[PDB]
Amino acid sequence: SKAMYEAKERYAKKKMQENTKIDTLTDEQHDALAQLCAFRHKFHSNKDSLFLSESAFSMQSDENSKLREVGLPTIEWSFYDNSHIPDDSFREWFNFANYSELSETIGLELDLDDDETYELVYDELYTEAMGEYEELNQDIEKYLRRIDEEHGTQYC
Amino acid sequence: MSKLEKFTNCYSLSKTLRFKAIPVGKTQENIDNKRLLVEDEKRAEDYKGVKKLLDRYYLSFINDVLHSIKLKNLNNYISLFRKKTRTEKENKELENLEINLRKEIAKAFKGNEGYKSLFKKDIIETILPEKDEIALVNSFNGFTTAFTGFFDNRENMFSEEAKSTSIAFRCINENLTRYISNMDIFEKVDAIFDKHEVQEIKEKILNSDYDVEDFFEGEFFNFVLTQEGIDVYNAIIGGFVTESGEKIKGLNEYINLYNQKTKQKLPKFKPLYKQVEGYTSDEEVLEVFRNTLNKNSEIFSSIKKLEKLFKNFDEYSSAGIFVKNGPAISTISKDIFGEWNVIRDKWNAEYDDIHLKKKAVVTEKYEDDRRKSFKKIGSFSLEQLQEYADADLSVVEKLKEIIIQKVDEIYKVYGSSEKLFDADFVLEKSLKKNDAVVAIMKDLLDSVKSFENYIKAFFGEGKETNRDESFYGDFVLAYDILLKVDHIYDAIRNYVTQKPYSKDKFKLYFQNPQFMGGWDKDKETDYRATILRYGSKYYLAIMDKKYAKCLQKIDKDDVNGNYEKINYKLLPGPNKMLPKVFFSKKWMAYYNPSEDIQKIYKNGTFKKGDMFNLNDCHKLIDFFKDSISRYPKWSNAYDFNFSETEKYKDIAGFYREVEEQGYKVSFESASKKEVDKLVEEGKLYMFQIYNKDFSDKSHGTPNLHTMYFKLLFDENNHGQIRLSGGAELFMRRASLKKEELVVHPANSPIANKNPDNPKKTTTLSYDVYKDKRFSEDQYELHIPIAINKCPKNIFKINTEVRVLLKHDDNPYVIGIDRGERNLLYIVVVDGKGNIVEQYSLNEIINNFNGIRIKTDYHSLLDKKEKERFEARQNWTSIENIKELKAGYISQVVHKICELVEKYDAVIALEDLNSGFKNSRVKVEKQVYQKFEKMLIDKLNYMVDKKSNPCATGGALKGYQITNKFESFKSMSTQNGFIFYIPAWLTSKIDPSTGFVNLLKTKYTSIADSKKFISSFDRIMYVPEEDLFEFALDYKNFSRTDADYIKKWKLYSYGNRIRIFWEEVCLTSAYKELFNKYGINYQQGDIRALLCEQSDKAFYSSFMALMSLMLQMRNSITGRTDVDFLISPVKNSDGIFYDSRNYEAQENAILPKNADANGAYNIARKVLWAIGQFKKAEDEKLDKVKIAISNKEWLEYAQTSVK
RNA sequence: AAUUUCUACUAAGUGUAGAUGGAAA
Ligand SMILES: [Mg+2]
Ligand SMILES: [Mg+2]
Repeated sequence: SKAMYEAKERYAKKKMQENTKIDTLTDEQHDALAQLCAFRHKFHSNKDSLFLSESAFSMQSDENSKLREVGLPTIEWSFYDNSHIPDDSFREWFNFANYSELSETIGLELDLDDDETYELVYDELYTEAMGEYEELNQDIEKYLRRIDEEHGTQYC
Repeated sequence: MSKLEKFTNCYSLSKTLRFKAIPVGKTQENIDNKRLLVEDEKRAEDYKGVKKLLDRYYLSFINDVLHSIKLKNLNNYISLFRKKTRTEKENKELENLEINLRKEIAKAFKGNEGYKSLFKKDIIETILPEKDEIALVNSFNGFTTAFTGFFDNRENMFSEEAKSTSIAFRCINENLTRYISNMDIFEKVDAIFDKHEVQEIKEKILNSDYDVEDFFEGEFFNFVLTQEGIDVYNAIIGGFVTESGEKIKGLNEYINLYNQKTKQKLPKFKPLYKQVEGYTSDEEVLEVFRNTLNKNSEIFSSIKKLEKLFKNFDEYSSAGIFVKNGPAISTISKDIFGEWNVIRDKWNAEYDDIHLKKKAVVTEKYEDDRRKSFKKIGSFSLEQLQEYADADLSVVEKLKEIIIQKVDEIYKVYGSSEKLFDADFVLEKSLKKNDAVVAIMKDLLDSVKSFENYIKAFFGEGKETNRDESFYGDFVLAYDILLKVDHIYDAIRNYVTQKPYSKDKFKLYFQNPQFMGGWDKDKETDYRATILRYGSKYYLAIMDKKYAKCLQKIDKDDVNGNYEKINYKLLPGPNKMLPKVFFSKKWMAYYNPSEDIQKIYKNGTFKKGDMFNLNDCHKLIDFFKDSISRYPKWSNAYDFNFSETEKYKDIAGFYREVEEQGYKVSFESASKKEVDKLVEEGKLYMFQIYNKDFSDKSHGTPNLHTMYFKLLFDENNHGQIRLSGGAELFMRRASLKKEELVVHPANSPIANKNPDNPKKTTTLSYDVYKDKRFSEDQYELHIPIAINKCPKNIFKINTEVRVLLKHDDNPYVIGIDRGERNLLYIVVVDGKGNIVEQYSLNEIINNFNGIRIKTDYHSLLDKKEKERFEARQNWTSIENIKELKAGYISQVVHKICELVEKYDAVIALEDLNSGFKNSRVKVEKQVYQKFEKMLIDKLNYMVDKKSNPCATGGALKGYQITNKFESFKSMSTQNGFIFYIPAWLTSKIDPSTGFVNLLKTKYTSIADSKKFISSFDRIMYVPEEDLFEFALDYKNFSRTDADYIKKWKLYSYGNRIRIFWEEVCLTSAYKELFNKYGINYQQGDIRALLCEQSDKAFYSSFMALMSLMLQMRNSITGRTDVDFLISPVKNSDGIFYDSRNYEAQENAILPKNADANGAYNIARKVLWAIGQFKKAEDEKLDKVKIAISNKEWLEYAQTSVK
């Protein structure tokens, strides 16, 4: 967890150094692609702290804005509206289907003061958040694979 | 208003601190009684084991359902591919069929007995139980979410995106394209079919199925899809043992028998892909190293296959053995021809005979295009190297004997190391203190590694023409095995270079998966963590989940024992929290959103996209305003004071307004005796945030991080600094024990090691143990902050520095250059060219209380490199030196930062990818790139600690004058206040006028030397100054399209240094050579006499004196005394520059010596870039080129002085 | 040779001067 840490980063670093000549298309689109790739490598690094309310973090329309300016094809995302990824509105919702599950066991009703049902909704919203963000992440990997096997570069 | 009053509060950041945490009172024994360490020690260790169990079940799932799939479109893919090309979008139907086939196995998995409960919560619960592993998988009964970093990737194993690790891409586009390749190559084994060998044994002991032609006919691909089928297939290729000593033959051996008639020329059947290192102890690492490099190891057999391959190499054609272009081709030139630069010369001539005109002189742009066209090519053929070669040079012998020399060299180091792979081997000393054993291992590993690096270039990146596939097929089949040595090199190296101590830690969870995410009051009974101040000994509070409300019912105590207590109200993410709450079924049933308001949010016209309407979104703005006023938590706990409704041209502006304001930490008090009685009850846990500055002895300046953290609770916290969340906590273990630390005793005169201390020896009253911090354990704490969360002066920094520098009228410039005599060398230049301050950075001043004690780093470097010399250059010495350089390029940054503040400048910096290092410089390329990183890191947020925090340049209002680092190429040609500049013609240049030599005067022949000596204008001799004045134009010489003056009246005086250590003079050497050859050389234009002689040694000892007239740099290379730069051309005042003439002043007007000159020229190149910054419009400032060429640079450096 | 950590220290005596953005493969 130090040797492989340096190895996997210097391999990829050599590829980012090496692929600045392969494109040989209209422009310096390598800058936008490496900027996107490192953005991917932050996102997929700690997706989990996006679930926290106030973690050190801060989408799709901004990426498409910075991508149209250089002239690539866009990304064809899965959603643009983004406002339903649940993070710490644990005081600010109710409609979920698994109340049928939670009433199949004892649990309690829809009042989260019970210390047992709290984690039993926290688990589901955590998994729904991660399942939303990887559906996001697969769209970026699909964009990089399409732009990889169209122009013969290397990004993953 | 100078050039740093703009650059503050420009963009966000996120540092994170790291303080220690000591528990107070009975908290530690309370933790040990309630047993809150064993749980998370298990919750760290058992995770890889439960990963092993879930990988067991997953592979059982694959091998389960793969026995239930028979692919139907397989024949329609196989025959339509092996149908003999000719597509016209039939390969597109092939790819459609391929993705549909992956979809078919994807659909098999989707319906494969549920599969919806394969990555949800119940997988740790229900299926995986049905030994003693029931508690192992049951250890996470209330804690599931840590598997979500696994349930995503093992889901992506079952995709169809043609990803690498996935099942579908493997089993359709690698296994099938190997299978049908073997199906076609089955046509070239039918001529050797002996049933006594291929059928009488294999079919009887492997399957008892249909015979060997069924595996090549394509309708048991559905049988070979499982890993059992891949096992049977690789059994028919390689040969099973069936636990008996037969060693039953295989198809590889049956095709290997065919070259008994010394002609194989038939490719074998490639084995099929199946479907799914040390670092602890000395005996283990020695055994695994024995396992991987003994005399029957797989890597060693790969070397044996490779040496026999290059023994019988001549049978392959020389038309396909492609040698890789790039770095290694220089050493291949050195071993195929004789010099580092001959392949490039032949390719040069081959290119210029086509693209060069019928002249011969070049331009520098044509040279750069020539170098680009040489780097355009991918690889070279061995046949083209025979084409380059003249007579008596057969590469098929030369490379063969080179590689057999290397293999015999590996055999000789085996003859050195043969005492190591023996069964009765002993370890007399651990590898930290032993030398002979570890250096033996080093020589072995580096020798095999060098062998790999030599073999490496025989790939040619494939995707070429008809390359020798019969050669590459076993070449890669040995090279995959030779590449495994890096798994041993990056095991042994990072085993030996690790510290004796160890920094392993596990996240502390305290019985809860939801732990310290935030610090919000009215969520603190959920997050269960708070922070208390008292005087200055800060505190961290942990409340147990059985008693999770032990801070709510506390009175404002009045018996004067108090802990102040945070409140920390933070509205998190207000652009997407406000619509999350104000349309969520309970606010919609408390505060009715207008009928048009609900519709205006549901259609969503507040966003951009031209549906954006001001007086339509202003009602939404008023609705947000009034509803936040009506909300009970956010009407009180903040002080929201917005603008008016017409004062928001964007809801992004309103979001920025509420994000700006919505953060406030105050302090409502509490008791002391009831809090400490409570932690005595054990319902609280209390840790003190601590480092080596919260002690009550710290009589100096703190650590930059403790200055921030003390500034997190100031009333000056107006500069938008914000303590964020995402905090963690950690726990270490005692790597060392207490006894075996080498401990300096008390009351003894203890030594020193810095030699420039006047107190040459000191003594203390107590002990100072070596590495006390790892004797016990310690609680590391992290507490991540977010500097400048709301930015105000937002602009493109790369343009704002330029539009600043143009309007500026005397812009200072720093330069920084590496060197050989010094590590770095700083030179500060005004807007004209006057050197303001030039000094070395080998000595480090530590300007504490009043006492400027310096310390050298250059002496430290050489004193450690002598240990490197005397200790056979092993890994510990290497990494010790690399860390010493890392500490040095840490401590440079304070000098560079303070210099930038003191002179209001822009740093120049040596660009690297245009560079030709010199090897000897002490700071090499890797350490210099780390210096780049640890300079742009720090100039992201420049702050000096001694300043006042409120004032600009302080810990609240720091300078941001860079961007963040992106990627190792994207650091080029501008970064804020750091400029990158190519380092061409910066060390060997006369600083007074700008004469540089460009004359290739390495002697070749009298045939060249006669024309070269006639090309000069007037070789004469002045008797009234005793100088051998030469004269020339430059235009009559090759490689000379860059200078501007081209009227260079050379001279001679000032002795120079030859190598041969060879100290000479110059004009006496010229006179003694010309009196050796008997000349009346006092009647100028003596070229007519010089073009008469015919012995070689005269011209050979003249070229070696022309070169010494031209050699400007002089290194005695054994002492630092005479490193003198002298220039054999004089300026208008008739005096030519000498370095020692300019060393002995206080502040010179020219560079002192060679490294300082190397800095001063870089500063001059940035000054030229500023001069072109002054000569454009503001609409091209983002496009004004900075890559100053050699021609432009020599022109500027000559016409600056006049 | 004391260190949240790293480098050089012993720097007025349990530390000094610069640095350090953490978890994750
Ligand atoms: Mg200090
Ligand atoms: Mg140390």
